[PDB]
Amino acid sequence: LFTIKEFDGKGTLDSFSGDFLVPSYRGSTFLDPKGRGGATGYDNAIALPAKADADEIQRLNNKSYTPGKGSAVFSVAKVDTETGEIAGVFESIQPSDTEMGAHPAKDIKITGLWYGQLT
Amino acid sequence: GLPWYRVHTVVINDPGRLISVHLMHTALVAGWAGAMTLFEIAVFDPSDPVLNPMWRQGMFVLPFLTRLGVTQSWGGWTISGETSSNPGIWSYEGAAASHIVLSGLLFLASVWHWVYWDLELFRDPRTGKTALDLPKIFGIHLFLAGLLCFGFGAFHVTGVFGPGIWVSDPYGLTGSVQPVAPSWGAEGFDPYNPGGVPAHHIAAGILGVLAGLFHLCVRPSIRLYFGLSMGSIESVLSSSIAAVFWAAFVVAGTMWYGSAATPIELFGPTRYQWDQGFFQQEIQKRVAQSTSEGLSVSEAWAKIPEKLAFYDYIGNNPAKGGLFRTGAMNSGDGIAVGWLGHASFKDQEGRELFVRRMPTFFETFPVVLIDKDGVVRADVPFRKAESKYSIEQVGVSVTFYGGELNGLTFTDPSTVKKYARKAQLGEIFEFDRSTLQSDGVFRSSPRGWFTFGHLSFALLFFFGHIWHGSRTIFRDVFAGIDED
Amino acid sequence: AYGEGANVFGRVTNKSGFVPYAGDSFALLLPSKWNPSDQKEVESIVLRYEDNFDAVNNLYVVEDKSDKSSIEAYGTPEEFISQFGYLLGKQAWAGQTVSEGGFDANRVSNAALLGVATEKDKKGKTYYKFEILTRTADGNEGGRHQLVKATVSNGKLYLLKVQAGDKRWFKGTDKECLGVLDSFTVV
Amino acid sequence: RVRTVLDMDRKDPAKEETVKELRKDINN
Ligand code: CLA
Ligand code: CLA
Ligand code: CLA
Ligand code: CLA
Ligand code: CLA
Ligand code: CLA
Ligand SMILES: CC1=C(/C=C/C(C)=C/C=C/C(C)=C/C=C/C=C(C)/C=C/C=C(C)/C=C/C2=C(C)CCCC2(C)C)C(C)(C)CCC1
Repeated sequence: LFTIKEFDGKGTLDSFSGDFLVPSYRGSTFLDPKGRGGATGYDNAIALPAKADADEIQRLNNKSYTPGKGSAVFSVAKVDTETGEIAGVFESIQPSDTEMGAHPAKDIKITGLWYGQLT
Repeated sequence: GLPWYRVHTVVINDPGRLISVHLMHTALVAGWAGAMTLFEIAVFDPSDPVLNPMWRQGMFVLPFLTRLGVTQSWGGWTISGETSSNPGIWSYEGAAASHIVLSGLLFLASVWHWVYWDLELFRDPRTGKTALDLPKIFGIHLFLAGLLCFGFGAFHVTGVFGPGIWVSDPYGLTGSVQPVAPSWGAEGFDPYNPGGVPAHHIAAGILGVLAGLFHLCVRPSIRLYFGLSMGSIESVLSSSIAAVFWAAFVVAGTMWYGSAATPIELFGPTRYQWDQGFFQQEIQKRVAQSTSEGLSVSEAWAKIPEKLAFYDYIGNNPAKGGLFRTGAMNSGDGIAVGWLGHASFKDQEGRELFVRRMPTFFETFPVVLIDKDGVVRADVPFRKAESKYSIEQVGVSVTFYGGELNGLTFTDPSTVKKYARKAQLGEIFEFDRSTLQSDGVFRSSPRGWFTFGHLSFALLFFFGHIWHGSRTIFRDVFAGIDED
Repeated sequence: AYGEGANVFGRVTNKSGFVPYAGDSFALLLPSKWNPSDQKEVESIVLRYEDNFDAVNNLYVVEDKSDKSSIEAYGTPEEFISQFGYLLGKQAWAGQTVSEGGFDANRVSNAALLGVATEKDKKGKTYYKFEILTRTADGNEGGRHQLVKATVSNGKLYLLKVQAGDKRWFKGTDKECLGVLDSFTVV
Repeated sequence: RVRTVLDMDRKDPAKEETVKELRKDINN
């Protein structure tokens, strides 16, 4: 989820950095290919009526939708004062999809350009 | 230029080579019996007759060997769980070796009867052409069959000379090879009454002898001789195929429904014992009787035999299986190690809750805990949002009486959910799955495989009756037709 | 009767779609297509009927003793409906989630009070009437409409609750639910 | 002494298809 949700940044006008929330890629009600999932789900591999043990703790009922955090840095490149608009470059680092806690997250680095209008 | 599907017709008109090929099929069957017995003995675990009997390990010929009297082995172990002091020559290995040596002897006899095909015995004394007097042959071989049937019924199974057959209690807890007294009353036709098996094999056998003495003395009438195509071997083939597929249907039905001849200590429980709660009712009746004696719940459940509880498990249901879920029942579900006990679920109010058991039809079944009055009081909901009968919401705790977990109470919702899911399958057992790398899907017991195989054979042989009999009746036109 | 005869060229009995029902101390009209139901999610339920097609559409009447002399003793109608927060089910899920739209943090279900009021009766009886919309993270049937009618008489609180899926509510179940709510009369 | 009514009321929730329930059902 490329996101900048609730990015509370600080710093100078040349470059200000901060952290932002990274919600779970999959919602709780999302069902895995076998029907498992938080909220609405199975919490069990019903396709194996003799295998629901601790060997599959991570896949069963460990649908951890805990939000993560990401770091971002923004640099202002140009400002139009009369229009009151600003634009510049940004660089962000945020974890990948954890697949509801199945496998560890991978770090994603995203560079790009941003625009905005003031007041 | 015979097509590949007509080659074995070369011996249609050759009695000697017909004898040879039938000898070869007999030798192959005997060799298969011996080899299958050897393989089963090699891969069989005799240590634990409870929770790991023959029908759990996929044994197929061991049930029949045990049924007819062979119980011990030269390895020092008995199928009943005792010690083999003197298994004798009629152990499992003895039976395997005997059927194998018989297979070899039949192979040699097949070779001989094949080389010397042109025997004068097969020549018609008057015309000089090769011919077989099929009515007389049927009379002779039927007289032999009836003699053997009467001998098996009267001496074997009754124990007058033989060892008897496998007789068990109604709940399959204490069964063994015992002599059987014949049942000459109406109860001799009770399918589950063992006493019918001797009496029948006596009386029927006697009739066979008399029937032989008729179909060996009295020649068939001309109208019946030409009507039934007597004198053509293919007519005999058609009738025999019909009779054999009839018998296959009968044996498949009698094993799927269970009878005195297919005990559950050798083939496993039937699906109709799970459907009708045959063991569950008995277990609860014993528990209630013990409670009425003043015992606590823990003692009452500790008094329950583990084998009886093991029967009350849906994993042993023969109808919980797959066509390509191959191998032993231990290959799908782990090897049973012990009985956890009986799980009693109770809400925070104190109202006793019972888990709805999985019907035989359902591969997967939702977990529901039901009041004594058939009112749903709890469940493991599929939609945890705004749930109504959740485990946490109702506060369900599970107490185990007897077994490994005796007097242990679990209140955390995760454990209670796990144990309710396990209890929907019947009695809860511990399984060791690392040994055989069990995948976790139920297999089918040997009675299920037997019924499937012999039912498919029964259908195919009905088609055989149709085909070979049509060829019999239409022999003149099956070389072609002269227009109208 | 066996010799009663058929209804050839006859007339229907009733086509209103509602059938009367007499309770312990209450009268009601139930939809004809709705079947009686056995399950009692709350031990104090004394009546329950459910739709034949969609079991989400149902209603139940709860009769339980109350210490309050009258329904007004509970206080304001909003306070009263806040008292009975468990009738909207329970969120068994207990995981930290923020990836659900329109819901507060760590919540998968939400109830919105569309409106409350007070009704009258032929004998001047006062009834608390409530309309709620419950939405879930999976959005099952686009939410559920709950109609509640509560009264206190002879030391007992009678509470009728009608539940209908929004999908069913849009295509004509609103008429049945409103009829059930209107017909609820207690002594 | 076994309470047959309680026995039937125990088998019915776990398994309504039990032969305990169906036997002499019209009598109930
Ligand atoms: C004991 C029963 C029996 C016997 C003695 C016979 C005998 C005969 N059949 Mg018949 N048949 C039977 C049952 C039997 N059949 C059944 C049950 C069916 C229904 C499936 C048929 C359908 C049938 C047809 C359609 C035809 C015959 C034909 C014939 C004749 C030539 C067979 C041949 O050479 O094919 C050669 C066989 C092979 C080349 C090998 C085929 C390999 C098969 C497909 C799989 C191998 C099976 C396996 C190795 C053994 C397991 C079988 C066992 C478990 C039952 C022959 C006299 C033919 C005929 O009418 O003659 C003119 C012919 O057209 N049969
Ligand atoms: C009707 C006779 C019969 C019956 C009822 C059984 C029954 C049984 N056997 Mg057995 N067996 C038999 C004959 C029979 N066998 C014969 C003739 C042999 C000699 C080859 C064997 C050799 C044998 C061995 C070595 C073993 C068993 C085992 C078993 C048990 C495991 C269950 C099973 O069979 O897996 C499932 C069966 C199947 C999946 C077969 C399905 C039939 C399909 C529909 C045939 C279709 C073939 C298709 C047209 C061809 C394409 C396939 C191709 C891609 C390969 C079971 C109780 C095992 C066991 O329990 O160990 C003790 C074991 O290891 N059997
Ligand atoms: C007092 C003497 C006596 C006694 C006590 C018995 C006792 C018994 N006999 Mg026996 N019998 C006797 C004398 C006696 N008989 C005599 C003198 C004869 C003449 C030789 C017979 C001939 C005989 C036969 C042929 C059979 C028995 C069978 C039986 C058993 C029946 C119980 C059972 O479960 O099988 C149940 C049996 C049936 C349900 C047979 C009905 C099958 C239907 C009619 C046809 C189904 C197949 C058909 C092809 C339809 C296709 C299937 C369909 C779904 C498409 C029983 C123990 C049966 C048996 O061997 O048990 C396994 C058996 O079939 N007896
Ligand atoms: C030489 C004697 C002999 C003896 C003593 C045995 C003994 C035994 N055999 Mg073996 N067998 C033999 C020969 C013998 N066999 C031969 C020659 C073959 C090659 C065809 C085989 C092939 C064979 C196989 C494949 C198997 C055995 C098996 C067994 C064991 C169990 C038998 C059983 O209960 O099946 C039951 C017997 C019957 C159900 C008989 C059925 C009778 C039918 C229904 C008659 C119906 C038609 C009839 C003619 C009607 C007449 C009318 C009436 C009025 C008379 C047992 C120890 C089994 C085993 O456990 O493996 C070791 C096994 O699977 N045998
Ligand atoms: C490739 C050539 C070939 C082969 C392999 C066979 C094989 C067989 N034929 Mg056959 N036949 C052939 C060619 C062949 N036939 C030709 C060209 C004709 C002329 C058209 C015939 C005409 C013919 C007739 C008329 C009959 C047979 C029968 C049989 C079966 C009995 C075996 C036997 O007699 O030994 C010894 C017999 C025994 C040891 C008794 C037991 C026999 C079974 C098969 C052994 C297995 C036991 C089984 C697992 C359980 C037993 C229960 C059951 C008997 C009810 C057997 C499977 C008989 C049959 O059974 O019909 C289906 C029969 O009546 N055949
Ligand atoms: C659709 C099934 C079917 C068909 C089309 C055939 C067709 C044929 N059979 Mg076969 N047969 C069958 C089933 C069938 N059979 C069954 C299930 C058996 C028992 C194993 C037999 C046993 C058999 C033998 C022994 C012979 C034939 C023969 C023949 C051929 C000669 C004609 C004949 O007599 O037919 C069969 C006649 C009938 C099917 C009449 C049946 C009508 C009965 C009387 C109805 C009974 C009603 C009863 C009261 C209902 C109450 C029961 C209820 C409570 C369940 C022919 C091509 C002969 C042959 O091969 O020619 C050389 C022969 O020898 N058949
Ligand atoms: C020679 C001789 C000898 C012997 C030897 C031996 C060692 C033998 C054995 C042999 C054998 C060892 C045999 C066996 C055989 C086997 C069989 C015959 C079987 C087959 C199989 C089948 C036929 C099957 C098929 C199928 C499958 C595969 C799949 C599914 C389906 C079915 C099941 C159908 C002696 C010494 C005595 C001396 C004298 C001479």
